[PDB]
Amino acid sequence: MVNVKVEFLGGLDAIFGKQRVHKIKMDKEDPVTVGDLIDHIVSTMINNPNDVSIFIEDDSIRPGIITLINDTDWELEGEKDYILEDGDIISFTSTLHGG
Repeated sequence: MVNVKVEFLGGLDAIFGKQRVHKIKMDKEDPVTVGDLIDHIVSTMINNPNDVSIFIEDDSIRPGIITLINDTDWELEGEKDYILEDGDIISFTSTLHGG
């Protein structure tokens, strides 16, 4: 199990109950990837199905949303392939033109 913190910023928290910060328990045994986390967020934390398209496009985070792992850009860490450790913080920030 890995315990991580997710942050939804830039207005994104509107589809996650208007709550910016979330403490997520991943029951999956190591290795647990950011891909697994995203899968979990989509199937368990988006309470209106029609909102999934805001977060996801193509089994992947929708361009315009900036993803950081512990305050570093996820493209520098393997994106979905990054392996989660206890205490990690994953932040997703909606932007206008950051595609």
